[PDB]
Amino acid sequence: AQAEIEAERKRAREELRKQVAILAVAGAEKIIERSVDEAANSDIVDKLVAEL
Amino acid sequence: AQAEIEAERKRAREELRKQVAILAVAGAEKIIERSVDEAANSDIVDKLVAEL
Amino acid sequence: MQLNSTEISELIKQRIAQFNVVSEAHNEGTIVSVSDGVIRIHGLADAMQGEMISLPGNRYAIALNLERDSVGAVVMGPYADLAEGMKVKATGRILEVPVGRGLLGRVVNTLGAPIDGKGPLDHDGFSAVEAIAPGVIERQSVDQPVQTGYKAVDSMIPIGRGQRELIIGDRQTGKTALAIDAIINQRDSGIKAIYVAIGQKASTISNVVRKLEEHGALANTIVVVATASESAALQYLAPYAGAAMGEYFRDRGEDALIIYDDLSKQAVAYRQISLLLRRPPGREAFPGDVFYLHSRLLERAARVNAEYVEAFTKGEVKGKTGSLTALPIIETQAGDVSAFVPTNVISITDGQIFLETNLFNAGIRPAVNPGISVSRVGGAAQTKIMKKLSGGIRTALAQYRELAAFSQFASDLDDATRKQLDHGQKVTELLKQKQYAPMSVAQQSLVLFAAERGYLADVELSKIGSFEAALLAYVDRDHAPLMQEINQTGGYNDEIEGKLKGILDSFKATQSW
Amino acid sequence: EFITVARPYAKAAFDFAVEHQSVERWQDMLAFAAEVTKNEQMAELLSGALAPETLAESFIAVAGEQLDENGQNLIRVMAENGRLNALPDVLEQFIHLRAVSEATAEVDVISAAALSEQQLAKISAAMEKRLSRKVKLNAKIDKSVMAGVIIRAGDMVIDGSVRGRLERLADVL
Amino acid sequence: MATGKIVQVIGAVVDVEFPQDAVPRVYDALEVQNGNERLVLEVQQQLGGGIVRTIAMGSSDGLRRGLDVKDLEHPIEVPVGKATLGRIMNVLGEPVDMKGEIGEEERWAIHRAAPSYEELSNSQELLETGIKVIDLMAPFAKGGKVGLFGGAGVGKTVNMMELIRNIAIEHSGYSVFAGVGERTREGNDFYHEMTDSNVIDKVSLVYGQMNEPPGNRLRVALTGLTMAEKFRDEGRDVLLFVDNIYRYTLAGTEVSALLGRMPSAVGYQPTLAEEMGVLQERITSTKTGSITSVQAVYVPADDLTDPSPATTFAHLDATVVLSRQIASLGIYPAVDPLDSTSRQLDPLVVGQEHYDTARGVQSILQRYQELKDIIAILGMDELSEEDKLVVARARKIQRFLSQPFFVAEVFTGSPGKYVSLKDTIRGFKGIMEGEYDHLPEQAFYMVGSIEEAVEKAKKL
Amino acid sequence: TGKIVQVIGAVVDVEFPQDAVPRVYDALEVQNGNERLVLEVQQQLGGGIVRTIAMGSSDGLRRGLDVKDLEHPIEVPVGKATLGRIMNVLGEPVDMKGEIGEEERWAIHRAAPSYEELSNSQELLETGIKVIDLMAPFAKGGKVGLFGGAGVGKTVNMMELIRNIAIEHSGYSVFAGVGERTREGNDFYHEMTDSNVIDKVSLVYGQMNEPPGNRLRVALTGLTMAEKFRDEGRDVLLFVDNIYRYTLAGTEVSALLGRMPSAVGYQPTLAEEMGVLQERITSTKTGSITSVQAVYVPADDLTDPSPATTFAHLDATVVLSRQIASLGIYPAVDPLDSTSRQLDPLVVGQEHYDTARGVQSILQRYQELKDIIAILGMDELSEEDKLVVARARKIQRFLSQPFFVAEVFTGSPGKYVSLKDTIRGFKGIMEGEYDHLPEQAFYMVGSIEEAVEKAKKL
Amino acid sequence: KATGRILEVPVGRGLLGRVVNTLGAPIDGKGPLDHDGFSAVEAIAPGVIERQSVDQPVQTGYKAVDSMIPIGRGQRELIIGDRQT
Amino acid sequence: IIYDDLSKQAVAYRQISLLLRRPPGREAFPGDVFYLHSRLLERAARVNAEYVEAFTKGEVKGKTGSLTALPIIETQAGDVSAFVP
Ligand SMILES: Nc1ncnc2c1ncn2[C@@H]1O[C@H](COP(=O)(O)OP(=O)(O)OP(=O)(O)O)[C@@H](O)[C@H]1O
Ligand SMILES: Nc1ncnc2c1ncn2[C@@H]1O[C@H](COP(=O)(O)OP(=O)(O)OP(=O)(O)O)[C@@H](O)[C@H]1O
Ligand SMILES: Nc1ncnc2c1ncn2[C@@H]1O[C@H](COP(=O)(O)OP(=O)(O)O)[C@@H](O)[C@H]1O
Ligand SMILES: [Mg+2]
Ligand SMILES: [Mg+2]
Ligand SMILES: [Mg+2]
Repeated sequence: AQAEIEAERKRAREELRKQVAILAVAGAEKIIERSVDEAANSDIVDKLVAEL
Repeated sequence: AQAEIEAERKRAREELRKQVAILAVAGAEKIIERSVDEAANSDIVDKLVAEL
Repeated sequence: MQLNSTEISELIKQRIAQFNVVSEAHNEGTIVSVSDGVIRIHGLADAMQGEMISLPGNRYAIALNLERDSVGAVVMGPYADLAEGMKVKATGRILEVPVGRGLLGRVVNTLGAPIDGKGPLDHDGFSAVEAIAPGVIERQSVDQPVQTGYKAVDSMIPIGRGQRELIIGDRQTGKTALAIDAIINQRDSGIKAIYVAIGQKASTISNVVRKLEEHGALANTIVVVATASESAALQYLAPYAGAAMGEYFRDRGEDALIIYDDLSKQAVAYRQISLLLRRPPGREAFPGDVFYLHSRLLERAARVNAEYVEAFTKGEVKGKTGSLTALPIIETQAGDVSAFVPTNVISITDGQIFLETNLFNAGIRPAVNPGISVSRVGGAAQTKIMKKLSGGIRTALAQYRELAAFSQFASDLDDATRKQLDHGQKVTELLKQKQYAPMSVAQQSLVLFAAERGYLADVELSKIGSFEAALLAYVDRDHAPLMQEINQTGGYNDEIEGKLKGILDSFKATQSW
Repeated sequence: EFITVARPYAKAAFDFAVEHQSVERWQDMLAFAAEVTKNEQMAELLSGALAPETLAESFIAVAGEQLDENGQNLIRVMAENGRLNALPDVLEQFIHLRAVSEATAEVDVISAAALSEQQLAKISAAMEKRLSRKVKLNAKIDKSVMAGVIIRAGDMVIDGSVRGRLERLADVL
Repeated sequence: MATGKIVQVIGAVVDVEFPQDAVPRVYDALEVQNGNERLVLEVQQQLGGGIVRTIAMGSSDGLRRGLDVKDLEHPIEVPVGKATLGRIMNVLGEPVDMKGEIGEEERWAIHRAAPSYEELSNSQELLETGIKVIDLMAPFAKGGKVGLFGGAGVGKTVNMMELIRNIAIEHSGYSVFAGVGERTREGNDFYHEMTDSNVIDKVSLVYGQMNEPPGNRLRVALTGLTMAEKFRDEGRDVLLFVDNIYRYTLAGTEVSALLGRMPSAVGYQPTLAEEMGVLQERITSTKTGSITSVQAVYVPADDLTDPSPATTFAHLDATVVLSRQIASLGIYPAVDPLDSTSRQLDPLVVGQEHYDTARGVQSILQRYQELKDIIAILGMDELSEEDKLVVARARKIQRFLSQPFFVAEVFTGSPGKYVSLKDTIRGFKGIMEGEYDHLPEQAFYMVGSIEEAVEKAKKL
Repeated sequence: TGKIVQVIGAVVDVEFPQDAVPRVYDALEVQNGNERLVLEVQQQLGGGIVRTIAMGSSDGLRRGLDVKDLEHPIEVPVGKATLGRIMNVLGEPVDMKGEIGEEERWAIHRAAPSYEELSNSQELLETGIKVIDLMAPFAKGGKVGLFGGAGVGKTVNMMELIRNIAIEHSGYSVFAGVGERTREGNDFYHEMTDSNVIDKVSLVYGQMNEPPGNRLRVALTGLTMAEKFRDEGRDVLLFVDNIYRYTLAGTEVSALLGRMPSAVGYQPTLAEEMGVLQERITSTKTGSITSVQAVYVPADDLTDPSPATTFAHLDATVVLSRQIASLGIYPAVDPLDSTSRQLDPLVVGQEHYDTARGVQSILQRYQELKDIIAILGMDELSEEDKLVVARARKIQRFLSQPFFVAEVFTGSPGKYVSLKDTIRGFKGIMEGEYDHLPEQAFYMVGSIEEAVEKAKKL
Repeated sequence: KATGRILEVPVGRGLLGRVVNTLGAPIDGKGPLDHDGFSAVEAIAPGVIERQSVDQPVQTGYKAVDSMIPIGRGQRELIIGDRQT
Repeated sequence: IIYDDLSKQAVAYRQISLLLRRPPGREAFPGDVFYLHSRLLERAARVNAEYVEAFTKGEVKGKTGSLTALPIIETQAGDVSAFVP
């Protein structure tokens, strides 16, 4: 079972790497109280690929 | 043995949540850094003073 | 295997939908000194005594000294990272712990954080750590048994559901073993168990948990841990968290057994806290209110009538009485019961079980001293048969010890005195029992019947143990229905005595030790 | 710290100044008395174990801007108990009691950038109703907060900074 | 209006600053809102300017510096009179039995002066208890004070319960029970016992349990004393039972250190003897009415040398000492005949017969205590035959002093026995003489009257 | 940046600008004459004042000296570079050889391993000492504590344990001398070098001559080296020459730190100070640490708070008695107070358990009879009591054993005794097979066959 | 007045045969001291590596001591007992 | 060197210590009492030739210095178990 979950974690990384994309909600939709234009349209994927 | 395996799986899932949260808020910080607006800041100020 | 890796993302993201933009307001203070886990705070005009104070990071402090122009607080964790001038926010919350049925089988620190590594806690909300005990009018008399599984304790010194029974003795005399065996025995009695570890080293707790897991007891038990390394605040608060966790069951009408291990270490931690706060030391350098600490801690263990349970549950549970049973442990240094903490704890509790080094070295294990040990609930806690058998037994053994003191050099013994001496020696031999081997009520009753009705007399002293083992095996194989009847009912009648007498005669005739 | 011992002297001095309607002069005298205490040679003199009266008469010598009938009495009273070092704290508590008596409160405002006059006006108006006292705002905008504003009055704090929101959000972890 | 403000909260001690012209008097009550719950404070000291140090009659948790404190210009006053009968009240005189309002007509301050020298009485009317050792060695007197000394677990509570069942039921008069520092379970059991036996209507109960803060335990006894004094001043004869006097001094010791007093002796407060005298001197029988009191006194580690048990010895009239050394043998009531004593035990009261019997028993037991030391090492054959006879008869008397109480059947499983004074005298006379030399030692153990020891000897 | 403002014995107060106050446990540096003195921060007082303990002689310090703030705690070399060398508390080399070829340095103040990481083990570790492995056997990776007064022989027993245990253990070892004799350290180092085993042992020495700060902090350095060896995944052996001195140094410095005295004048934080040190010496799933600690007992009072607190942290406790040592019986182990967690029928098996409990009961009965014997003499005893006394005396004699390290004292050659031989001999003695032999036959004999051989010549 | 010296005491072979106060002042009537400079009263003993093992004999006259309780050069040997023994 | 009545020294530290209000430990001696004797006695040692050469600056070679000490302690009623002994 440990050897199964060890590979499954390596499978899990891509879902974690994908879902870091959705950060515009966490900061933007809280701090401006309105929906916001995607000023970080390039910086979002920059953060995604650099952080994970 | 089966209970130990299930417990390790739950711990791994919580570990992944801990992993994602820190980098998510750290990326939201940069979203603020590169999407902030002086009109949005003034809106925040006027909103909080209107309900102090 | 872990397709949930997609869904944990949604769980994370919905937190943002849960978050709130409201700007709150709070009272603020600044740290002016940091030393040995105690911090002095300037400001905090609105701080309350016993309030949870929030520190940088996710750390908390407890306000204890509300002096003029300064607040003294103790840090509940590693204090070394704090620094002068840090900003401190006063919340409105008192200390609360997670509580609920889901705590069973989990190992949690005094704050309720799970340290077993079995993932996050399932719980039924939070309850205050500090709480008042039920008043006079809300309690009900203790008349129900909690079986220890030890012949000596269950016979001479009964413990009832709702009693406070002190286990007191010197180091390495088996105090922990007795309590964990009492926990083990509850695996099938329905009584929930709480084991609170104050100041013990973590490897001992690992061994205890492993022993509880080797049997079926762990799934019925909650373990609260405050290792020797943790700060004094956590150690001194540890018993109260366990008390609240047990009180969860007590108010819903369920029975809980809570073991406080080494309350002396809690008193030591509280003495450290008081001395660091520059409070005046009393006798033996202990603070004056140390009695109030243990007294208000132990008074929570009580049996409440059905009306209180109905009021607490708002009618969800009706007709059931809840009970919390506490077994504090105190270590004496050289048998000296005159020390401050032992005197206080002896004054508070409903009785004590004395374990002493001399009997343990003599081979009498458990080393229960029948003379100085006493239960203040007595026969009301026993089943009828056990009460009938042991009532004479305990004082007979005490007076036997006295007579053996008297007779030690007399060549001529009157036949009555010879009967008393032989009977006392055989009864003393009878009560010895191996660790991790609890005996059911029926077996204890059978052995005590064999002792009381004179059947043991002719058997030589050494064979008494083999006599007992052979009798237990023979009765278990040949006479199971009577054992089941005794275990279930616990009743005693003329036909019960007749069947027991017939069993004894048949065993003594047919069998061999 | 001399905070606890300074209180009775500050209270007495303030009540006396109120009964004689001379608060401002007293505040100036207290400031002057607090400055001479910080003198390097006077600090050594105060640290030494001189007799109270000789130390007092030596202290009065270095002050010619004191109202002798009342200021000398104050100094001699503090000297007789060795409290002369408490003067910088007596001054602060005197100022605090004066501000309480005049029903006036100082407020500090911290934000990522300078505020407009209208925002300042609304802040002052809200705070005056919150405290039921007159307010005097000061702006100490900060390099680290990137948005929002912090309002501190007394020790009560209202936080609307985005930094505070970021940390409060991570706490839900 | 409220005119004071809390300035310090340390433990159970709260300091309040008032205006300099309205400082509360000593022992005055104070009131403050601890959130939802109203809290009462008792002023102990006036210090500095306008500051008073107070003991909180409740939990200090939740108090803040700055809370407004109202000044109640009277000490703690409690309801008194017949309205109190059958009710359970706390230190403050508030009902805690859920039965509703007390409905009193008069209230009395708990702090009051002791009766003056001229008002005292010496009416030492003998009182029978039905216990062999108590009636023989330490006879009670009406209007006297009785103390039950002993360590933890020696039988003070069961002895007091037996005494209550004997006298207070037959007394035909009002009685007050002060549960100072008692266990809540035992107080509940006692209340239910009084209810089931249907005598609760004649008795009023005041309870301060262990879990309560030190102020409640410190002041709870004075409430019972005030109720008993109210009943006495009417001219009635009342019985006063105190659960444990020692816990009152323990509460005083707890509060003393924070009150700025320096320690003394074994860490007791310096005012130990003054407080003890102040409480004890109000429990007296004056010319208008009599108060008979039975007090249990905890002896720490059974050391009678300790100042708290040592001081109270002088205030009592009959002193019954329970010793764990006897209790270790299981022979209850475990009363020590060689330490117990009573003022009434002189020929002018008890008559020559009782005095002679008591002195004989004391001398025989004293001789046996010496002979046992020789026996322990050298063996019994080294004694003179007369010393052997003395050892035998003394060992018989020692067991004959035991008696089953029918308030302890739960423990023993045997029926209780009641004995008259005359039968006790005759039995001890018979054992002192040759009438019963032939009976075994076990023939007397927990028997009762001498008239049935022969029956157990036949049964043995 | 800092200025010294007070010097009280070993405690030095330093004032810093309020924006730069050093954290707790930060190391400071000050020039003291012609040498550099390190100070460790203990408490943060108000107004930028910080209270520190000097890691050296504090004499010659003036007020107003400039103090330099290092931004990190005391860090010591770790790893294989420390093998075979003697190191100071500060991690400096003390032998005359060159600098330590360190690759990594670790802070000495570290957190204990979490509850999850702990590992249980029951592998009995055999010793050559009859009484120790009979009455109080201990397992690999456990804690052993030697309790004794002054002069009863803690150090000799520890050296014999070192000699025996090192035979079957091929891993690294750490020896930490805390507040003991420098002469013993020099002798140990020289005898290690002569045997060419030095290259497997790291030695940290802060002896009694050192000021209190060195004795207080020295043990943590040894613990840090042992933890470095453990986390690498090895099996390490840790020996603490005297754990008592650590608490004694804490007591010495406690009063100057402004903390009210407790109990017998010990520091109030005694229990926490002992626990934080003891909790780090634990075997872990990544690696195991076997620990032997000598515990001084002040004035032979086993009820003193310092010995009393130590009892709970240990797995096996061996108590040495002065009264037995005065008989000339060595090792002077008290068998009625020595106890081990491992004395359990499941692990040791039934025969060992029964023999140990029989010996314990016989000796208890002898102790009970001795009070009568003192007054009336042995003649008054019953014939079974006399046999009990005769067997108990033989058992007491047989517990003695000649040590290889004690040859310089006794002259007679040392003995190594197997567990099988000791259990067989004690069972034979209790069964009465050897009741015809005199008491002296058993004195200082390795095995029972040697006992019968000595009997032939009496 | 603060002298610049840490506490020091006269030392040297010239002290031999003199009766001296703890400060170094002579109390006999035999005049001033000839000495080889001063030495610090408080000092740290030589470390581990500077010691050498004791193997030379200091012989006290008494047979019991030199036979049963040998004393070596560089050893520390406690003499302990009751009054007037 | 033969120190006489090292006990009479320990009584003297207690006086200088109790006069300085320092908290006493067991009996009435301060906890530093062990450090007092330990630092005095530990100076008695035998030093190898290399230390002598380093100290003498090469003037003396190949000779090992030594300092033997015989401290005297006085016990009440022959009680060897007292604190200071
Ligand atoms: N009934 C028994 N029969 C035999 N051995 C027993 C019995 N009870 C306990 N022991 C043994 O006694 C020893 C001490 O037991 P335990 O750890 O419970 O003691 P303790 O009083 O809690 O000790 P401590 O002071 O270390 O906490 C253990 O070796 C245990 O196995
Ligand atoms: N097996 C043995 N045979 C003979 N003598 C022994 C033996 N073991 C110990 N001793 C004696 O023990 C004495 C002191 O031993 P050791 O130096 O180990 O004591 P210690 O307990 O460490 O004392 P300290 O507290 O002074 O450090 C030695 O002088 C030696 O004679
Ligand atoms: N007269 C008696 N008969 C039988 N048992 C007694 C008697 N007196 C005391 N005991 C035993 O002593 C225990 C404690 O008695 P109690 O009076 O409650 O203690 P305390 O004196 O501390 O209040 C009881 O449980 C009971 O078993
Ligand atoms: Mg234990
Ligand atoms: Mg009682
Ligand atoms: Mg040693």
